[PDB]
Amino acid sequence: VLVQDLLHPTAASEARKHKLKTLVQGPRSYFLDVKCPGCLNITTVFSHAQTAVTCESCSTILCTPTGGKAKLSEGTSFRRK
Amino acid sequence: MENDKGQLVELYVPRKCSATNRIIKADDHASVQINVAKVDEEGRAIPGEYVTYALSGYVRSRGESDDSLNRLAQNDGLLKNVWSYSR
Amino acid sequence: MRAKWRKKRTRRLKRKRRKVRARSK
Amino acid sequence: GWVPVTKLGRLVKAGKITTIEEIFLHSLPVKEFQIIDTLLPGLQDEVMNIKPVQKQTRAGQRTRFKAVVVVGDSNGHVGLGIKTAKEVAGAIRAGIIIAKLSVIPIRRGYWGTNLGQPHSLATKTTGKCGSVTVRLIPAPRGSGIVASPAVKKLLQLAGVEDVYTQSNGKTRTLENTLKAAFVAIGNTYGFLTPNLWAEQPLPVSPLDIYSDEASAQ
Amino acid sequence: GRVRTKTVKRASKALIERYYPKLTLDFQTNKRLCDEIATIQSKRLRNKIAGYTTHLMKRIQKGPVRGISFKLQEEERERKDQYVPEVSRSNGVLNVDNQTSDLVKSLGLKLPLSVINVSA
Amino acid sequence: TRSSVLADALNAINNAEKTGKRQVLIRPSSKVIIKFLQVMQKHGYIGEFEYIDDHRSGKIVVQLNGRLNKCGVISPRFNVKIGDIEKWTANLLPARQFGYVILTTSAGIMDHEEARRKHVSGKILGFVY
Amino acid sequence: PKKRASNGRNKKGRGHVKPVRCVNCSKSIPKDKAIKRMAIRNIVEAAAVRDLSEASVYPEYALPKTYNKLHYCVSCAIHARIVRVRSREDRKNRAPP
Amino acid sequence: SLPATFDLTPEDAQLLLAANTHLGARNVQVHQEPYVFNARPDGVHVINVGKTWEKLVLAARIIAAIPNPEDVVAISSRTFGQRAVLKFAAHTGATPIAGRFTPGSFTNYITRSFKEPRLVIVTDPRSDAQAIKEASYVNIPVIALTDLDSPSEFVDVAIPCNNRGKHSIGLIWYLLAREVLRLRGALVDRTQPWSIMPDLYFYRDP
Amino acid sequence: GKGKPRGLNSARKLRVHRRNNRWAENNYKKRLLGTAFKSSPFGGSSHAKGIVLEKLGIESKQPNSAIRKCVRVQLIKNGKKVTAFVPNDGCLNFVD
RNA sequence: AGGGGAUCGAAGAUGAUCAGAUACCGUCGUAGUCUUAACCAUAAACUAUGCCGACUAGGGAUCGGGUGGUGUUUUUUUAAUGACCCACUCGGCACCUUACGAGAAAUCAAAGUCUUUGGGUUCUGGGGGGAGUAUGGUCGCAAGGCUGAAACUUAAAGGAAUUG
Ligand SMILES: [Mg+2]
Ligand SMILES: [Mg+2]
Ligand SMILES: [Mg+2]
Ligand SMILES: [Mg+2]
Ligand SMILES: [Mg+2]
Ligand SMILES: [Mg+2]
Ligand SMILES: [Mg+2]
Ligand SMILES: [Mg+2]
Ligand SMILES: [Mg+2]
Ligand SMILES: [Mg+2]
Ligand SMILES: [Mg+2]
Ligand SMILES: [Mg+2]
Ligand SMILES: [Mg+2]
Ligand SMILES: [Mg+2]
Ligand SMILES: [Mg+2]
Ligand SMILES: [Mg+2]
Ligand SMILES: [Mg+2]
Ligand SMILES: [Zn+2]
Ligand SMILES: [Zn+2]
Repeated sequence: VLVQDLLHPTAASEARKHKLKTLVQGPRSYFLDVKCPGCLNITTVFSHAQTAVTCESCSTILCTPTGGKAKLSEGTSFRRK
Repeated sequence: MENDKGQLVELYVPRKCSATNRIIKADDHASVQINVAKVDEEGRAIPGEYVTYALSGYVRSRGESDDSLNRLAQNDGLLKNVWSYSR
Repeated sequence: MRAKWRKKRTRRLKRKRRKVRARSK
Repeated sequence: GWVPVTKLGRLVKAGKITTIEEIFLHSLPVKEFQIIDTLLPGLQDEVMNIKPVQKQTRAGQRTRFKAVVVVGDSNGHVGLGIKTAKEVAGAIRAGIIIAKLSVIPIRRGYWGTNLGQPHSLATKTTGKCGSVTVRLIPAPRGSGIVASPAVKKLLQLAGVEDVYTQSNGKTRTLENTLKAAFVAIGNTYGFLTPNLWAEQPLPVSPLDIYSDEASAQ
Repeated sequence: GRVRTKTVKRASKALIERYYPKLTLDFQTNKRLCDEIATIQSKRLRNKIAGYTTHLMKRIQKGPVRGISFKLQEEERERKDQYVPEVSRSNGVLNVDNQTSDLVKSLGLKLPLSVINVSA
Repeated sequence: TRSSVLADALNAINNAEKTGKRQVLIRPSSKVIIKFLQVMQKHGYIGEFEYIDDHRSGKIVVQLNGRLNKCGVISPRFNVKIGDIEKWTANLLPARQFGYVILTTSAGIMDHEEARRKHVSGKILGFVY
Repeated sequence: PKKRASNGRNKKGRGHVKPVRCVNCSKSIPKDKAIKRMAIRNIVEAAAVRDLSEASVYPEYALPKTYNKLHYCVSCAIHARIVRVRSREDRKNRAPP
Repeated sequence: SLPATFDLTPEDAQLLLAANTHLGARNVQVHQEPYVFNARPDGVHVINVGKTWEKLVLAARIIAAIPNPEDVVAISSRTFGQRAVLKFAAHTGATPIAGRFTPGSFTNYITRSFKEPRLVIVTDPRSDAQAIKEASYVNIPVIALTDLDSPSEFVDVAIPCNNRGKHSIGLIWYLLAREVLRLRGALVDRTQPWSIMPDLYFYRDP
Repeated sequence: GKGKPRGLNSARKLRVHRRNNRWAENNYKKRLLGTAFKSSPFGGSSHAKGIVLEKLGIESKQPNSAIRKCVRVQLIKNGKKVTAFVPNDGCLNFVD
């Protein structure tokens, strides 16, 4: 306060801010690869869903939508990228 | 504030905040001049020999006196850690 | 007089000049 | 016989401080008029306006008298003193002393050329007090003090030669208007013109230099 | 109500202030003191005074009384000063918090270690 | 909705000064804002600034000292006719000896003195002291 | 001029509450302005509690008080109950006692 | 300008965590404090007492710096701080003020409480608040014992402590006196654990 | 900015608006209505000459007590009838 | 204009009170009070405070959404849930303390960033009374709504704070 660095602010206080009031705005959602070991391949899923995403071959499930991040379905794995 | 031919006219060139560089005018009887003493080899405070800073009443009024002091002294050489330019 | 009874005072007053004027329409 | 209390009063009579410009430099709060008396003996007074006030009391009225005085030289030092006693001389007495104490300095300048000896102001300047805004405006030489008799006599004692003034609000209530023109010229040394952008070293406090040569007994 | 006015209490205060040695728990000599030592215009006022500078004196001897300080107190308090011999290095090791220790680690060096958790 | 984008930048700067601060993040920047920030900087009233680059309209961090009292914007860019410039600075500058009215001419955003030296005129932007 | 920030009493984000009736004088008053107290008191009283149990069946019985919420009308609230009138400051103080 | 061994030492860090000077205020937490160091959970904040040390240095580094050591003034109406200030005063120059401040002491010559100092050291700007005010009427610099919730208005140089009680204020006030002497004055070399016991300073009983 | 459009083309609004509020000025309204010429005993002119009808004895207002000695005059150019004051001690003796 | 008409209850009639008492208090109780179809368009319809945008300062609660957690409580076999807790973050209804700042003041995070006077825009006021009166227009079944003057009079009317 009174004198500080607006240009190079701490990673953490930037971290806790709203996604629109960061120094340069960016998302804070992500994508994942999801499995349900009946199948061998992996659909790519967005962290926020709206659409209850179905798998490639089997009419199984995967996740349900919510207010924000999707609730992933029961027996599943996930990596992030 | 010179004149026609050189010649320093108009008296009293005032002090100045080391925090804000605003003028520290006369009736600002709320400002302060802090003398920090110069030390030597093993303690010993060398009487009459200071590093000094002047802080406008406004600044101390706003509470910014202890943060702005930190910054001044630290980056002048008499603190290390304590202060952080970023937040 | 109470502001509102003065409003009523003249309301009547207007309705009477309303009456009286009609006499000669 | 003086006998001064306060470190600052002592250092003054002790002739260790020669001028108030010093006092102002370090903003040293005054508390003993004799300071500004020996520091500034060219001071001439002027009782600007006297008016009766009155208060009711659970047994009697009470009309004491307000008196408003302006002291100064005419070389850049003014003072605005306002005191109410139940006698006029009394109120004039205390008023002058309060006006001594209040003595602030004035920055003065050049309308617009570098010539010989400041005659006008450094900038445009406002003072407000109550509802009256007095506004002081730099003016060419020989313009004069363009102002009502009261403000003019205050600006003259102030040492100003040529200035334009403008006022707002209920000017008739003198008490606030002078207190406004006061702030108005009391504001000339808070204004950062570029010529003051120069950085000075930051002088040592007369309190520390003659530290011993002050102090109690 | 025998509540003593200010002037009586005012004067008693001042007398204790500057003539504590001389005076006593005895009005009768406190009286005689006041003659030699103070100017008063009436017998009654002197007695009314001395009796109280007495009382004031009689309860200084057991605790101070606000308002009167003959500075002998302020320095009696100075040589009445001391205590301790046991301090607060026993037993074992300065117990710290989880982060108090991280605080140590992050700036310094050696300290005896003792960690505790805590709960809601 | 957002009207003069120059307005907000100027204003934010002034309040940063008034609160005794040393920086302002301003948003959303513009050619005109830089060219203005540029003229202040040329004459001491601020430090260096920095265009940050959200892929939008931009942000600017301004570093300022305290030499500055006020930097306003003239909300309708009135036309000024080489003679009226006298009357402008006279109205909104503290003394004849310093301070600048900055404006916009066919030959660029320039303070009134460079404006007088190049002998061009145009519209009026804002001012600095 | 204005002499309360709550104005009348307790109404911000609405525009129309709804009226209740004074328990004392039946004057309508906006419920949010109402001025209310719970009249929880025992069914019996002071002395009766002994002479109660004495001439009753069951061991000490149980005892079940009465509970009714009282709405007063300012004028009524002031004329007797919770009110006094407080200084220009003590006024502000919302804390009960 | 950094000395060499005026680093925060082992014995000192030991000294502090027994007094619990790193135990800062709860939920309550004035904006003007980066003197923090990670939130201990269950509502307590830990204090970077390295800085505490480093601030204490400046405190001394300016206390000693005043041509006459007796127009340096210690204040404390906090009973916990009265036993200390008198003891800080004792060792150093310093006139003290324990108990009631009594207003009009800095303005107003006409009082018998009248002081006029070149510096102020205060243990709780909440309780001493009067003094912090009065100083600002008259160009006096102020030193302060500050917690995480203490007002920072008109105090320059904080010393981050724990006015929650116990030994800290005593400890801090002891170290103050300790270092001002290890400056220009009647002290000595390195470690120099100093004769005088820290429990000397400390509110008494019952 | 409060009210007044600051725009660079808003001249027409700005003028009209003034036009409107000039009417709240007592002298501007008087001038344009021609209250002078319409109402008002004198023609608009500075003086006017009439004939004396009766000598009156107007009693003053409070807190004054007096009889104020005036004349009802019928303006020549006008016929309009008007009561006028006859100043200074006597003078009511001059008229008839 | 139909219905409905428990209740309370303009009007009216009463019993008392009063010097009087067309009232206050008590009784009777028409219209009304509710509802459908249609009118009317006004309230201190009030936050007596236009809307959009920016900036300027601290604090604890709470309402909705979200995110984070080897948090608590729910037992079953751990979870899954839900409720709770703790930190943050948007957007709400508000209170607290300060006040750099503003005001004639009371007070005001706007009523601030205004003689250092300009982001955009709408509306209204220009001493008091006359008077929201006269008049014309217009809307309405009406009651009345909107628009809305002058002559003449007058030195104050008014606001906030103080002491009585
Ligand atoms: Mg007929
Ligand atoms: Mg006069
Ligand atoms: Mg009232
Ligand atoms: Mg409503
Ligand atoms: Mg009108
Ligand atoms: Mg006649
Ligand atoms: Mg003719
Ligand atoms: Mg019915
Ligand atoms: Mg009846
Ligand atoms: Mg009857
Ligand atoms: Mg009747
Ligand atoms: Mg209306
Ligand atoms: Mg309301
Ligand atoms: Mg807030
Ligand atoms: Mg969760
Ligand atoms: Mg009169
Ligand atoms: Mg009033
Ligand atoms: Zn699948
Ligand atoms: Zn009631």
